[PDB]
Amino acid sequence: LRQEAEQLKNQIRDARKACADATLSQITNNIDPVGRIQMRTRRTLRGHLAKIYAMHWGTDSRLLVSASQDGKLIIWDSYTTNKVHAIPLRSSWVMTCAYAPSGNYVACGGLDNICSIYNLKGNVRVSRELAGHTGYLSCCRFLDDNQIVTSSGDTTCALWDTGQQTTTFTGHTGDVMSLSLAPDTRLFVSGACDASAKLWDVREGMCRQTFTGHESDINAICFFPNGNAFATGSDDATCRLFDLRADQELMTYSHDNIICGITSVSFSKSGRLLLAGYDDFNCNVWDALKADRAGVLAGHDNRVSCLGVTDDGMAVATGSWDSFLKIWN
Amino acid sequence: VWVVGMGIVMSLIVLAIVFGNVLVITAIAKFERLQTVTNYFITSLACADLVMGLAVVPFGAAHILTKTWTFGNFWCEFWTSIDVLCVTASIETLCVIAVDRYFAITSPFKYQSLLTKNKARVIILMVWIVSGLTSFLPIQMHWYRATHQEAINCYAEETCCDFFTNQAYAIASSIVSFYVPLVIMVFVYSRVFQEAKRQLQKIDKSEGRHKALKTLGIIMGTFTLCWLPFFIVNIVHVIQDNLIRKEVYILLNWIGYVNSGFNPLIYCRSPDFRIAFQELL
Amino acid sequence: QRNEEKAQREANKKIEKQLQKDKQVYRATHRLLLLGAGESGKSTIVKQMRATKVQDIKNNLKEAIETIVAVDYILSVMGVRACYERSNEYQLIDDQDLLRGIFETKFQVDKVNFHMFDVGDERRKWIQCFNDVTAIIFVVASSSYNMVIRTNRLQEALNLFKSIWNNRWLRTISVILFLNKQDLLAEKVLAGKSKIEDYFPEFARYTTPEDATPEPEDPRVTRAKYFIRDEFLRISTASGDGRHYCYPHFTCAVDTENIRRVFNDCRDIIQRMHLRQYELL
Amino acid sequence: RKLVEQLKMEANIDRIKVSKAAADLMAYCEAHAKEDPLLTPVPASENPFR
Ligand SMILES: CN[C@@H]1CCc2c(ccc(O)c2O)[C@H]1O
Repeated sequence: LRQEAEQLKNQIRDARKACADATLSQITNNIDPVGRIQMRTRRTLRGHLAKIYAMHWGTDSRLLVSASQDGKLIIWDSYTTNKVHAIPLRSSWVMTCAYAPSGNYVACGGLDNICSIYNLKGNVRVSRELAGHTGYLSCCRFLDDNQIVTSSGDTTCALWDTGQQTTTFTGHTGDVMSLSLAPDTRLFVSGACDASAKLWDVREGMCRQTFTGHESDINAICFFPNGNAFATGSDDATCRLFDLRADQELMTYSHDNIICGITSVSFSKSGRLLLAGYDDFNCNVWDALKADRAGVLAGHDNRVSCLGVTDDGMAVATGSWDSFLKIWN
Repeated sequence: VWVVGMGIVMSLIVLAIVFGNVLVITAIAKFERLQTVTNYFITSLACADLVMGLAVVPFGAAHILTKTWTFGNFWCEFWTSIDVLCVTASIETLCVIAVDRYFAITSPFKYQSLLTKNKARVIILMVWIVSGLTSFLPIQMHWYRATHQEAINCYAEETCCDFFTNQAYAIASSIVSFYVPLVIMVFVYSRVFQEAKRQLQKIDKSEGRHKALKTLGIIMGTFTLCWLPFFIVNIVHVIQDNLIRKEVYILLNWIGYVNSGFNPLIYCRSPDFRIAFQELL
Repeated sequence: QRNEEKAQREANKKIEKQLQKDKQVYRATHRLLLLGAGESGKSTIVKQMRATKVQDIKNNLKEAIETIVAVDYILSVMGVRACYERSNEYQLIDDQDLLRGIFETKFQVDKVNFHMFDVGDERRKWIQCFNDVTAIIFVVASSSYNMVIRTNRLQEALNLFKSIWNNRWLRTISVILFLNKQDLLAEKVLAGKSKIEDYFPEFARYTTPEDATPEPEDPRVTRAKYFIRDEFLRISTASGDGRHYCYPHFTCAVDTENIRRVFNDCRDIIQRMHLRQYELL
Repeated sequence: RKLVEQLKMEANIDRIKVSKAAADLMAYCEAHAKEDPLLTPVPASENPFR
């Protein structure tokens, strides 16, 4: 019964070890460090009536959407600090937000199993609230203007078209808490309450690979801009980078001083800097290749809860547990 | 040599008051999270303390040490105006802080709705405006000028400038500045102490397994010991001119002045304020 | 250009006014979490706070029949007292007779807005989400000791309460504790079928506290309730002091005074939070 | 018991050596570095925020 599964897992571990010719840090020792980086607060967006949970940059670098526990999902203009829209969510709580690559529609999650879709483009009206799940929602994303990928409080992650769940992924021991998409729409990856982080194929609907190098709950998953890697943020202080081709943990980012959790993880336009928010009031910036911190961003008063980087890479926006959302350039 | 040490002591007192008020104002203003509804009153108190410690305390030290006022009569009248305005503003801000605590404790549910940022701004503006009406107008205009034969020459003479008030203005100014706020805060803190004792008794009753005395005691005692003796001797000297000498008046006035620098030590002991002060330095 | 800027400004303004009104109404209301465990009498408190329903009742009866099964005609459709006698081993569920996703309940007690939460998760990752609620209404059934899982149900509730209490994100959140099914607890205690000491060994050495005489009940029942209350209260008391208090309330299904109790206790919680602030407590 | 089948399916995949993946990642990071407004200092005129 389980003996075959144990043997298969042992064989997979042996194969992964056999592919480890050299460590990533071994190659990176020749490269020069990025050096110390000083990050200023270009703007401090404010106005939220309560704590915020997640935010997503727009397809353009200007517009962004912020989601708060107060139910007020307000669209923001980063350049001129203007609240273009204020959409009061039907559900009292939201846990994630998403912005269409077309920019026409805006997605909001929620503690309620129902996922709502707002058609921003006079007055905002909900387009079609999704069917639901058995549990809450964790992260949402837009493959296109017609398909939204949702992560649930149960195992199942789903692709939604019509209020119909075209596919229903499964295989997670716990609850999926975050996901990210590749530059192409073919592949995407997701975390879980358990240490397992998996990669799914949207067309096939089967988890091609599974990475389980962590030891605590995974709270954030970012995707490499190249599309061949993805970074995980665990409940414990360690954040690590996985390579899809190598299918293991290439590098591990951690420090003795940091003991707090990690809430959001995002890369830069070039992928050199891994901007990771922490459960502490600060936000760290790590040199991805060299695994060395290159600055500390501690603007917020409360714990950070979201990060993001514009498609042009002009600036990185961090949203905290406090009402203040600060754009860092 | 006695005057030389007194000058150093006065300079140290003025510097301490200025530094404390500046630190409190910077901590309140720089950090948005630290600023709140009730921190506007502390901001007003710190601003009043800073203005007093930069306007009257150094000028008062210059007057007492040299024993000759170099500035003109109008400038001395303006200086006394600023002094009295600052004192009333500080005491009324203490009273407003006390009544805010009373509203927050005795009526918890109605506290958040009744008081807002606009409400705090308007009440602080009203406090400053009533302080101005009590201080500036009766003293900028010559209502307060003494009708006594004494000090008529002193008011006429440019170099000499000592406070000789009418028998009527002194009592009214004291009542608006200290006595009424004293009664208000004493009653308010008695009510808050009763509520704290009730809560402690309830906690003891529910769970089988002097803190309120210390905080209330220090908060009320500092203010009372600093200001009450001065605001009683100023009335006594009006009632009985032979009872009070000038040196006693000056000493009590400056002991009351030191309360301006003492206030930040009693209204910034919260851990958030300490963290903000550590971060700022 | 200029026109675009003007438009943006006008929209921001329209939003800012609406958002100020929204912040006012949001600060007016309060948030409460209901942590009622599965089949722990949580629905009784909500009912106490306040065709298709007949079909739902019939479905509940069918589910109870299926649970009992887990005569021949009854079994094929899907000794009656035997299941009820052994109802402790297995989990079993159950106008006036009928009464006897996330759910939100809104009610007002003394013209003060209240808002009630109802979620329901072994991981309980959503617990850290509610770090801003006024208080947590955690209900529990004192009769759950007889029911056995696989740790007894009451022990499981104690473990859940301990996990909730010692949480980093809930360091400033109080808990209101309701012990449902007091009459059922008395009925089970009077009968010798289940002994409290048999399940909880510490009850043999336990004795009733001297100053605890709440109701006109045989001594044994009161000793049982006070044991359960002390077992709940010890985990809350030993963890720490300040911004953490448990408020056990012995309640019956019939009693309708709970709505007043939650209001009074939430007022006490806000008052004690303010008292702990300002360094008074 | 489909977990063992899924594990067997995932195991039957070709793996790229870690050295090659690291070299490719370093090459991409070095090639796209000049286009990162965060890695290099943000010019005052170029940056819309400042
Ligand atoms: C130099 N003495 C001045 C004049 C009288 C006076 C003071 C302070 C507060 C008042 O309400 C007063 O009426 C003193 O600072």
